[PDB]
Amino acid sequence: APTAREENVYMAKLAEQAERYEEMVEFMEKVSNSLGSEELTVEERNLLSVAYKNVIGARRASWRIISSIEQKEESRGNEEHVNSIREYRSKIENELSKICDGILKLLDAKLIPSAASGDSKVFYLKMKGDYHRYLAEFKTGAERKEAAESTLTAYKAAQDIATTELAPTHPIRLGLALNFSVFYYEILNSPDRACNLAKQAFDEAIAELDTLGEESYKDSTLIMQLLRDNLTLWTSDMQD
Amino acid sequence: APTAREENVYMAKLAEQAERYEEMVEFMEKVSNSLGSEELTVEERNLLSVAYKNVIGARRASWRIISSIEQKEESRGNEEHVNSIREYRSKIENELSKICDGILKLLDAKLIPSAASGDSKVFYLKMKGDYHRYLAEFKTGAERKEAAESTLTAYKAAQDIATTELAPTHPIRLGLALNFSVFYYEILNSPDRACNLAKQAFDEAIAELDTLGEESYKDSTLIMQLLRDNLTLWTSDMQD
Amino acid sequence: HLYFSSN
Amino acid sequence: HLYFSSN
Repeated sequence: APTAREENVYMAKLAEQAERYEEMVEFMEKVSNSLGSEELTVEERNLLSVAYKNVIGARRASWRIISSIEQKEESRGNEEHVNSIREYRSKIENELSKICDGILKLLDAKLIPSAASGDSKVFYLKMKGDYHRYLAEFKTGAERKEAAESTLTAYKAAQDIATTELAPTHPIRLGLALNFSVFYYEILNSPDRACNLAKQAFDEAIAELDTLGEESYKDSTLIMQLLRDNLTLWTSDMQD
Repeated sequence: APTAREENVYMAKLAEQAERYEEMVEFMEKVSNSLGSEELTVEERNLLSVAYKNVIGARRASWRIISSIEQKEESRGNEEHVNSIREYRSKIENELSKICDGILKLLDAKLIPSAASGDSKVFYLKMKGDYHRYLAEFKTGAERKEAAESTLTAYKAAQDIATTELAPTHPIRLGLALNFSVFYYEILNSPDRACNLAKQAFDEAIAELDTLGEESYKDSTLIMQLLRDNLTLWTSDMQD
Repeated sequence: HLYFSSN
Repeated sequence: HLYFSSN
């Protein structure tokens, strides 16, 4: 008979196919919390990441829409709408904090201690950076600073391992660079660093591609086009 | 200061914009349950319909995906997957039954008693038909028959009013015909009736368009193209 | 075939 | 301007 873990994994892929991502998350948390000294497979770790990404992504999307509307009603001094719009935003922000807290607890309680290779360590520390970053996106003042510090520490830890243990064309290393650059740009408001880091990661990948190739070309290719897209956007906005 | 109803309506449009349709539903149910002898505005009735449509539509979509997968694993005799897939489907079907029960209770407790014009009566009875139809879509045997009977009675009541009180080009009347035809086709498996009803509604609208015009051309136009699309699909599938 | 268009 | 692309 199938193991409970086999069963949960299959359910998670059913949830993915039905686009029921909150339930996907719960199936993959049952898997993660059932670990001993072993760690998740590449497939399992990616199911868990995809589930969380989707769950948080719907809220971030809603948050952005509500923030636009709020800024627009601010510009007209229309205060009773502003209050209701902020009531709504507060609700969304409470979900964002809960979601991030779920994966962040899971990361330091189960996933990061279990990581046994360079691939999985970087994968989980970048996830830790990502989730702290999503908190930073809507906080201010002291709470914001803390999220920013947490993000920077996680990304730095991930990058120390990535640059010494993964190839420059590795999708996870490239994904880390992309996000790290976005962190400097959107949270630290430092387009100078954002560009240098994105550019360096792009250039090292190109160099490796031009001399040694890379096994998984598809993934690297997409991420490096994302790095370029951000560089083009950020540097055209600078000269504006 | 804004009334609670004004506030709820504004929240519902914020929920719509953030695509948080379950919350949209709750805001519009507060509005509906706060009615006296008055009825919802056109805008409010459409917000409530849009909210429910979205809430149920995500589940129907998930249901269809899960049903495909189940049929495919049936065709290979792969029974442990089939059981898990059906566990999942049962969950989705429980949400579908809850959602339908919400609006169906609301319809006969508040909305239908409040309807004071031909427009709103047809609107709410067609909604009643629609929701019973969505139950019929996944039930079998005795439960299915009951849902089918309920659907037919509601649509018939709606059509008696619509054909005597609304113009053939009215979007609600046309929408009723479209759905009624789909009911004959997908629940009663009766493509003969489905085509006759769709064709008659299309032809009466064309006749009115050719002699008197119609105020809201945009909406009627889209629905009549939907009627045509179904006729073309259904009649090409017949001669197959 | 199934899955028509509905309003 | 804001809203870049992230992995």
